[PDB]
Amino acid sequence: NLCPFGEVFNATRFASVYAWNRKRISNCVADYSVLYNSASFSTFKCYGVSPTKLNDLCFTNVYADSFVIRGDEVRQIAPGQTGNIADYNYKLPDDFTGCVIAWNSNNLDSKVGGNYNYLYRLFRKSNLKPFERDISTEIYQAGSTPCNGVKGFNCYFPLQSYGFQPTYGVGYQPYRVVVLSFELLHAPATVCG
Amino acid sequence: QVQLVESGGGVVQPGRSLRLSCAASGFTFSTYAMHWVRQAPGKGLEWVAVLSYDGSNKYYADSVKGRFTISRDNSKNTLYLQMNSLRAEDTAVYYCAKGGSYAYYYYMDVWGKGTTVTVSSASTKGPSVFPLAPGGTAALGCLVKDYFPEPVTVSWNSGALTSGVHTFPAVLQSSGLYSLSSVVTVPSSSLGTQTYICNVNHKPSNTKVDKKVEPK
Amino acid sequence: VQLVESGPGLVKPSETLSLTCTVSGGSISSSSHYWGWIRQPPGKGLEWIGSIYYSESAYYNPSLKSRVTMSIDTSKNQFSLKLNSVTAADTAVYYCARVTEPRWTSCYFDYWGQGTLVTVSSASTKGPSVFPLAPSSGTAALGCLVKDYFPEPVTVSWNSGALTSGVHTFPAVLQSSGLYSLSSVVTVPSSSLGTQTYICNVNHKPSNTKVDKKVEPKSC
Amino acid sequence: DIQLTQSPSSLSASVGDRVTITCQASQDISNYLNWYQQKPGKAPKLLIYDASNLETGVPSRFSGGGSGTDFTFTITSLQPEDIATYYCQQYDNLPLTFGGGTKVDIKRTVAAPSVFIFPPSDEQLKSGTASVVCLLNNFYPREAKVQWKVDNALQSGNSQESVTEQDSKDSTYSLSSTLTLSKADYEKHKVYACEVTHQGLSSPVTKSFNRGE
Amino acid sequence: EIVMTQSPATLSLSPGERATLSCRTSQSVTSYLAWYQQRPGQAPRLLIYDASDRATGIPARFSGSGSGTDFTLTISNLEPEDFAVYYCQLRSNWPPITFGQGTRLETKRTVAAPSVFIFPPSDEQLKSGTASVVCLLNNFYPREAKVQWKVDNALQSGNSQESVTEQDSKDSTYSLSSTLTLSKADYEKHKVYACEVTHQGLSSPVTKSFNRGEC
Ligand SMILES: *[C@@H]1O[C@H](CO[C@@H]2O[C@@H](C)[C@@H](O)[C@@H](O)[C@@H]2O)[C@@H](O[C@@H]2O[C@H](CO)[C@@H](O)[C@H](O)[C@H]2NC(C)=O)[C@H](O)[C@H]1NC(C)=O
Repeated sequence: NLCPFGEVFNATRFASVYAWNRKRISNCVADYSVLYNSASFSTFKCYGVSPTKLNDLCFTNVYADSFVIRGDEVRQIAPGQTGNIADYNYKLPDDFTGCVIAWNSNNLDSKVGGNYNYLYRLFRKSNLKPFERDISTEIYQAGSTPCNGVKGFNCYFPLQSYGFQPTYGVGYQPYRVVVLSFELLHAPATVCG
Repeated sequence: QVQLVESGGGVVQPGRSLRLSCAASGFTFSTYAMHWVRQAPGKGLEWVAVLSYDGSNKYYADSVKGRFTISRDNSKNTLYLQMNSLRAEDTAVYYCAKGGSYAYYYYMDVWGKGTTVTVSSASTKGPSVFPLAPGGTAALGCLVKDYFPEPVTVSWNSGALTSGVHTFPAVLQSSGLYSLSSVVTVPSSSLGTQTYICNVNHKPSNTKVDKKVEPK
Repeated sequence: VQLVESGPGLVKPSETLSLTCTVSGGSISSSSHYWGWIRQPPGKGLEWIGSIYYSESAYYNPSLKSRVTMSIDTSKNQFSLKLNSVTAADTAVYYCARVTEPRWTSCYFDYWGQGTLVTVSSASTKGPSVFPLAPSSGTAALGCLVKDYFPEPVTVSWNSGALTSGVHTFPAVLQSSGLYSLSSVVTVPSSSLGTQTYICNVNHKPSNTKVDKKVEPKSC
Repeated sequence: DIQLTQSPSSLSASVGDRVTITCQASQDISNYLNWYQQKPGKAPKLLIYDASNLETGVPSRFSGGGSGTDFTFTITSLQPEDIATYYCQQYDNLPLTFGGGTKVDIKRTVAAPSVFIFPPSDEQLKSGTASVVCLLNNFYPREAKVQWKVDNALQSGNSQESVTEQDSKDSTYSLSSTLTLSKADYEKHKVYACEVTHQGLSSPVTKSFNRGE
Repeated sequence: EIVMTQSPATLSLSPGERATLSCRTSQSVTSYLAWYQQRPGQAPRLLIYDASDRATGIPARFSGSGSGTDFTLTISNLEPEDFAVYYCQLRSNWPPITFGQGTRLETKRTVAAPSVFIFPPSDEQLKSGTASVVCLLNNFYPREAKVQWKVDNALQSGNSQESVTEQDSKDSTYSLSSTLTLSKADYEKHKVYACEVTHQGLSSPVTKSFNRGEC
């Protein structure tokens, strides 16, 4: 009947950026009006499509990628961006066609003692290809002597944790991102507006 | 209308090599990822390999690791699967499947019709037909033994006898040849006044055998 | 900003120790700072207890996690501390400081408070007995023995503050009886023993005890 | 790797009954669980994607649920075109792994098999190979166990079986066991039995023959 | 567990020189570190936060080598009022907010022999049933000193407590006081009381003694 956008944005728990979650949106009428009128998103950048002219464009499939990063990394969720999240966690293609939506979630994803449940990848041998997911936990060798699964001299764990506490600056507070990507094949369109 | 057409599947001896191909159409093939899946006769599905959008990252299964090689040619919109040193396990129906957006190998949105690969050393051979000679009702049949390759067709009385006929699917013997049995349940009173003949036809070997089953 | 502690200075063993810190230089309802407690036993190192946020949640030390709770009151602009089942190893000076956590491993204590000393013992508050350390029959040494008092501290002066040069008041030691004891000595020229009189003044506020002891050379 | 366990391996239900099979994962896979339907001969058709959602064209009679490790697949009202083997597949990580599969039968009153044995023909014995055939005609359910005896010696590793698909008229199964021995070993022994065990039989039914008569 | 080990326990340097305190973390994570200064009877003062950031009001002579695992606090020109105990503090995942063992910074000077004095118990205290004998070690350096009580040439142990003052603000020396506590009955069963002082500034152990009853 109607696309379950509620299960993505209003989810009780979000995933870490290194293991970002993708939900497939198909065979439903997609109401983007709610997202337009909603004045709670700190980011609503669309690429290849305009958000206004969206309730009249049908697509074969819609994909919603969701994760949590900090404020100064939201700028990396865009085509042609580099840093530590776009290189080791979540990379968008240059010819991206979709929207990036993000909002501040300090009241939910911050613990007073420290929220260490959200993680991000810190080391990797090469940058991620577009829409690639890496969840391996093998020790990253950054030195001459190799690492046999043990940390030490130039042997670090590939995953690191965010602090996520209410006393940080906005640049370090947790932000929930939903990346809506649209694909259009030479096939009947199941998701309209 | 995404189209995936497999080709190159056939018969090949153990240890030899074979190259399958998948012709994609109806979508930007250069952007999507590609899969290979096979399913052995009577077995379940098994993921084989996957390629990235630009054919720079490949991931296989341990069962085909170091022995299969997946490649692609974006200019020709074709997907390849180089299979070296083939064994009996590799005998399966090989499908290609479209992957995710770019390096999102975790999807299989569309599957092909699939080509079949048969790995056996035995050559084409005609079947030997032996009679299964025959309570209130009796059962008789025919043993279609030691033939290659599939399939064979069995009828009784040139199609007249159809009631109570059970033609079993063939089993692959340890010799590399196939055996098959087809039986029919008939009343005991008509065993002496009605002759039964099984009509075995094996097109690959151009063999047609009509065997008369009699009591002993 | 300034932090002031409040609470009883004596706690019996196996009972709860309550302390309240009151700030008066900013606001606890601020969304940028934590409010914690740090203790250190006499002559020992620092040990963080727990930090509380303006909401309600907080995080403490695993050692004292079970027998501790912390509370906050934005209205009175102060936060408190509760330590259940206090043993004799909780004898320490308890500070309340301001915490600032901007990043992740960055957690420093900005402005500290002066701190209060809570001594956990079952001993009785007692004034000290002041005995003279008579000079032995150059430089001569004399002093006063301040023995058997509770609790800390005492203040010792010589000649009502007129004598400071050469004065050494030693830190007190905790005896096996539960009472403290210290000594205060002063080095004076040996020629002044027969003409200059030396008096040590001992004050113990918890017992309202003020003792002036004349230290003279002992006669055979 | 992530391993999937389906339960049951096969079931039988009447038309209109509620059919529910389970698929449990070796570790948390969120909701990356697919459900395939595969009729014999055809390719697998996807029915459920993302554990809960229905694929285009799939009727509302199919439903799916679950998250993490335990998942379910439910057909509220069974239909004639619902006779297939249902597989569950995870796609949380590589390699992509499938479930054991669940075959759905037409539930039929338990019918006992008609056991028949066939000695090797004299024409085949001229070639130096002997094939004894054991026939299990028209029975239900599919579960059947056949044991061979050659002079009271239990045989193993020298026999093969093949069953037919469920008959579209009587809903029964048929089984064919073939014991393959060399002519030399066939001439050293005399008694050849194929003991059959089936639910419809209150005791195992054995049919034997003596080499000669 | 991320264990904090400061080095050294004690630092002996004089005004004008530079000190180098070491606070190495356990073979594990690496990030920020906070240094603190604490004077006697005062709350610890924040010196440096985030590896090497001077706090509001810290002179330029303080600096931190905030690098990896091992850290270092450096004081350029030691001022007279710069000698205290210094604590480094981390905030790891578990346990949160670990504190260092502390480095005591004292003013080093020339070796000074202690002036030894022994005090018999007063006649006023003997009336109470207790006898305390006091041994004084006045103005010595370094603070490492050994006091051996002897009662009738018998080495005493377990019935004595000692206390040391902080460094003198003028001559940079220490003073030690050791108190031998006996009952009045045990005190009157012996004659010779002495404390033997061994120190680096003494070529031989110095012993001061008195006889009970003799002035
Ligand atoms: C995400 O949720 C908000 C809030 O929904 C609340 O939680 C739900 C589980 C339900 O109990 C609602 O009644 C709650 O209000 C949605 O915003 C609300 O939308 C409703 C109508 O849809 C409206 O009456 C409320 O005023 C809205 N609340 C606010 C604060 O504006 C929002 O639409 C949801 N987003 C998606 C994509 O589903």
